Amino acid sequence: LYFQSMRLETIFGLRGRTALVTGSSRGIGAAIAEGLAGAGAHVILHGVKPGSTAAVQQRIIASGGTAQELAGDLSEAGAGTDLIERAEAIAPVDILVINASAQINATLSALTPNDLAFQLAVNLGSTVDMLQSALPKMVARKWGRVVSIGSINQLRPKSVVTAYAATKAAQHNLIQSQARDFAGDNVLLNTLAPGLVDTDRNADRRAQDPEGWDEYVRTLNWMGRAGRPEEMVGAALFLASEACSFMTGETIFLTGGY
Amino acid sequence: MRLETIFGLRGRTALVTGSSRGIGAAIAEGLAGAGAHVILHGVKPGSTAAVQQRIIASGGTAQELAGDLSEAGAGTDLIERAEAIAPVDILVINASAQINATLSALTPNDLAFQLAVNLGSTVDMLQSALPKMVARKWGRVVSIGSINQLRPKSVVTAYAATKAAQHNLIQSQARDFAGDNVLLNTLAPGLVDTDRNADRRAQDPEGWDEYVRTLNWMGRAGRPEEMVGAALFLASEACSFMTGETIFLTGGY
Amino acid sequence: MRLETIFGLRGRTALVTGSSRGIGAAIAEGLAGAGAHVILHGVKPGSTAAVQQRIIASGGTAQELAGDLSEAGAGTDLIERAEAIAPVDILVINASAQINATLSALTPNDLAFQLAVNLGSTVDMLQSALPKMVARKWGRVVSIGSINQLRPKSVVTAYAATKAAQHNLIQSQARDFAGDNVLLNTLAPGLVDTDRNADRRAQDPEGWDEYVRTLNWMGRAGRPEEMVGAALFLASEACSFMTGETIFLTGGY
Amino acid sequence: LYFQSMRLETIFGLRGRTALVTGSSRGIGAAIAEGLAGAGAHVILHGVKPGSTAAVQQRIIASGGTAQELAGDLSEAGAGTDLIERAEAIAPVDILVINASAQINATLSALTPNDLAFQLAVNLGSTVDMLQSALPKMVARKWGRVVSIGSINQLRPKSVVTAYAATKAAQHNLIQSQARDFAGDNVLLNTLAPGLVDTDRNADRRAQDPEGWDEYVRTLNWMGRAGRPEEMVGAALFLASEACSFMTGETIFLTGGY
Ligand SMILES: NC(=O)c1ccc[n+]([C@@H]2O[C@H](COP(=O)([O-])OP(=O)(O)OC[C@H]3O[C@@H](n4cnc5c(N)ncnc54)[C@H](OP(=O)(O)O)[C@@H]3O)[C@@H](O)[C@H]2O)c1
Ligand SMILES: NC(=O)c1ccc[n+]([C@@H]2O[C@H](COP(=O)([O-])OP(=O)(O)OC[C@H]3O[C@@H](n4cnc5c(N)ncnc54)[C@H](OP(=O)(O)O)[C@@H]3O)[C@@H](O)[C@H]2O)c1
Ligand SMILES: NC(=O)c1ccc[n+]([C@@H]2O[C@H](COP(=O)([O-])OP(=O)(O)OC[C@H]3O[C@@H](n4cnc5c(N)ncnc54)[C@H](OP(=O)(O)O)[C@@H]3O)[C@@H](O)[C@H]2O)c1
Ligand SMILES: NC(=O)c1ccc[n+]([C@@H]2O[C@H](COP(=O)([O-])OP(=O)(O)OC[C@H]3O[C@@H](n4cnc5c(N)ncnc54)[C@H](OP(=O)(O)O)[C@@H]3O)[C@@H](O)[C@H]2O)c1
Repeated sequence: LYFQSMRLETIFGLRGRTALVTGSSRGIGAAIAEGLAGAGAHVILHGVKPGSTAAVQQRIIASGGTAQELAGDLSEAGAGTDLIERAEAIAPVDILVINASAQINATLSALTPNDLAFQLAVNLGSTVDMLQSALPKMVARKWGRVVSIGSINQLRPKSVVTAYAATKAAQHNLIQSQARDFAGDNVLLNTLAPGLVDTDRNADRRAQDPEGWDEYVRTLNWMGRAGRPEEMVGAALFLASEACSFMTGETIFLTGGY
Repeated sequence: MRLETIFGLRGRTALVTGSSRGIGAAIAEGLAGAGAHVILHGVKPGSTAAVQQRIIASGGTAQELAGDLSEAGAGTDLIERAEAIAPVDILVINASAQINATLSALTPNDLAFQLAVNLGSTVDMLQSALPKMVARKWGRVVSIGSINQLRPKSVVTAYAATKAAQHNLIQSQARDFAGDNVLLNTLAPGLVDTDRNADRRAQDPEGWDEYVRTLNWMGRAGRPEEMVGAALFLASEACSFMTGETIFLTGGY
Repeated sequence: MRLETIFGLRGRTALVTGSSRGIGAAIAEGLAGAGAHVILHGVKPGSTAAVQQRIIASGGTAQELAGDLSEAGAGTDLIERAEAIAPVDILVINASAQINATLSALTPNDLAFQLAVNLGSTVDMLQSALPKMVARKWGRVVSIGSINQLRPKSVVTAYAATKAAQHNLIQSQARDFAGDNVLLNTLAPGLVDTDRNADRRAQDPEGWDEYVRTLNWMGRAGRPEEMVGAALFLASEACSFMTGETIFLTGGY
Repeated sequence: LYFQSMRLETIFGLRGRTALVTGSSRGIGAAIAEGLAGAGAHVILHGVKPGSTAAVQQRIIASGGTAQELAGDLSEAGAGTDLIERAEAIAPVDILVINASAQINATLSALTPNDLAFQLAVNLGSTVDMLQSALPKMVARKWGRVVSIGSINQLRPKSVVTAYAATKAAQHNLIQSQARDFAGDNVLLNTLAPGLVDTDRNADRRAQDPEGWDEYVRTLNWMGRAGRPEEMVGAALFLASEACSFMTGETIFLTGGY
């Protein structure tokens, strides 16, 4: 009962809050989802197909947390709106982690109309839709957290991911304009922008080409290595909790130094 | 080291989107005054007649290509048409769509329209123009950005996000083609007196004066002509060691 | 993935400069609450007695090293003294000097004093501490910066410039020692209620309320305790893939 | 007499203005000084020892411009104040190019008290002093331009130049706080920040080690080359003239892409 101000549970604890984490079936979203549940949030997991989140759900339950799934392809018109509405019908959504994204590599000469539109639909379109449904609901409850997963490419882009990088820049810009609008309602939005992280998106290459991969990562960033998904978790807990009550519209870069 | 030797554009050709009026018009006349042949552009045929007349009157040369940049493939068609007239050395990406709306009033149609013009036609123009510039081993893109690309206000939620994506494209392509002398940079204005705000300005001058007084450190809106020096710098040999960057002309902000 | 497993500091030792009160005091108590042994610091012996008492009262451990960081070599002496007590794993560079003055009222003495504390002692502490941390293959520096390091106001002309230099040191050293797991980052607050502004605040509450209302997007000053989560993040395993960066806690700005 | 608005001479012309360019005996300062005189400014040249600016002065004169020298070591206390006062006794100083700087390479472990203090004295100390004397004088005349020469190291520093980089960050911060104060008086301050440029500071290395140097510059920046001093000139003319009338407190980075 005394000196409560300074405890980890007071600062980062999420008991009584609910988080929706898009693309939490695996990778960074899965790590973040487990971390959030670890701090006490009830977590609504999401993936494209029904049942894709089963393994993460069971890890959350086995660690004494609670979680359930909502599935859906975010490339579909209105999908972001519908996801929020379904999540809200389960419980008030206090925390939204915008993690699922589309990425098709191509330099400008290889960028097709289809690929550009798909990456916009998922990365910008569904983001606009989810914020449009979720933010008024958080504003009405006077508390909200959006943790948008961005990328070092939002700030220093490489043409190998031309379109994706451009959608990540637009996405953070949304986080900024809305943070400015709703800060006074305790509805805060920030971006967590990773550099290179070991996930499925590169699982195959690592396994098939260790020599190359190591020479590449060695001069990519100051640590000379890829990050692990679990290394995103602290920053996500910070951005999802009372701990960031005086921070909004900002980006935390986790790039291994870059 | 005469001004002409630093910023001169004799022998170059520039395409300036949205050069019928406002910032694009001032830029077009500046480029033509530095010696560029200028291809002017606006939505409808004849929209650029006045700027063309002023360029010719001052001893420069110019002609018009019109087209609505919101239509699918319009950027590609525009560059192809301009290239059939002459090598396009300098591309000024100035025309843009802006529909004011906070997030609650942002419709999918309005979002799609702003994307089509601000990002869609930009991608299409660069996809067509950059390879031509690279083969010639010289090129300049001057993308007209906005302070909202960096510190956005929700009153232009969608437009601000498109300007952030557009500058990101400028950076990724700058990084690819710098070794070919094909340079891309953003000129990002703060508030500038144009038609886009003539209506507010005419309509509540006190409300307006009071908003500009505290907007930026100079307490005023910029004039389209104050964009021109910067455009000349980014369009010429002068910026030969500069690429992927942004010049902010915001009155101090 | 318990909070304790992510942010826990059992077995680590932290030195927090200027932990007698304000932001440094809150940070010290937070670190001690996460399990760090904390070495507290203030200008004069006994200045940190209260924070030490609260740490011990909540089950943590702490002790004091005092010293004026404006004196030549003081940063070096401070680190050497702390290292003779235990390995210093975490260095929080919080104490700073701030003498308000616009450029016309900036004296060479005031400039030298702010440089000596804000940059001089920082260089000396890092010069002494970093090699020790590197040899142990783990280290954290949490430099307390300021929004003025990035968007300065002339009312703190000299102080703002020192905070910009200090963050630059953080970045150059981060880049050198990242491969050794010795990480350095800046926590940069906007306006926070401390003693440094208790006097204004007590003295013209309307003038004050009116200035904070429009200062940042939340329209309020932060509390020292709102710095603590961020300090814990930057002081622990949690920031293992983050270095050379800045966390801005400004209320939105 | 018609369409004057759009001419190069109107936009960038400096007839009737006077510029003081520190460290203009050679390198970037010399190129900038000649460019300014080329646009019509009367240029006060500066170097450490009397007569160090003689060759640049004669190039300026031979091209039909005017220039004269003021010499002095900026590491001395009060040197910046005294330089401005001497320049003002020649003519009102409309344009100040803060180009001379001290640079002694050292990582943190090799940084000595003497070297740190010297680099502060020149890069920060004399900068504070010159701005302190010059700005009120420009404010009284309702027109002024400060073009501060910074460095890519002000933003992304390398430890090989630890102290220097830190002084360049502080220096740009001064440019910002003062720009904000005096914008309303048409007294504008901006930073021109070069990346790697061929000057005397590396003249010896280039000449003695061409193979190494070329491999190094090839992956340094996106152009794969060092800049030339004359490539700073356009940006300096822009920042010194009517052309930047709506720009203050900003940095132009000339780094070859970085
Ligand atoms: N990995 C990196 O190096 C890296 C670096 C910087 C930024 N990031 C960003 O971090 C976030 C997560 O990356 P990651 O590497 O963890 O991705 P990942 O492992 O490939 O997983 C992506 C997740 O998003 C979901 N998803 C993908 N496409 C979708 C669609 N059209 N509709 C709905 N859901 C979809 C997937 O669901 P299913 O499991 O059902 O397919 C999956 O759960 C992304 O925003 C990414 O841009 C990653
Ligand atoms: N004004 C400001 O305060 C401000 C601030 C920051 C950034 N900017 C940026 O500066 C640039 C120019 O702005 P401005 O205020 O000078 O604009 P403006 O006065 O409204 O003129 C816009 C120009 O773009 C053309 N245009 C508009 N929509 C088009 C479409 N769908 N297809 C083809 N052409 C189209 C117009 O052609 P028609 O004449 O045929 O209609 C006109 O020539 C824009 O990129 C804007 O975003 C402006
Ligand atoms: N408060 C704000 O609004 C704000 C905003 C942005 C950044 N910051 C930064 O946050 C940090 C802490 O600020 P604060 O407002 O909490 O400060 P504060 O309440 O004034 O406390 C300052 C602490 O630093 C110590 N200190 C001051 N001068 C010293 C010297 N010459 N030698 C040794 N120790 C010295 C003091 O020791 P004694 O108790 O012995 O005097 C005290 O413990 C500073 O780096 C400040 O620049 C503050
Ligand atoms: N070269 C690069 O790659 C590079 C990159 C980024 C930034 N910069 C910056 O650009 C500016 C010019 O660089 P540079 O390479 O042209 O330098 P430089 O060729 O070595 O010449 C420096 C000039 O400054 C003067 N100077 C040096 N120390 C001085 C002192 N203590 N007091 C008074 N004057 C002094 C010198 O006068 P004397 O001739 O009498 O010695 C000389 O005219 C500097 O601010 C530098 O930091 C350069």
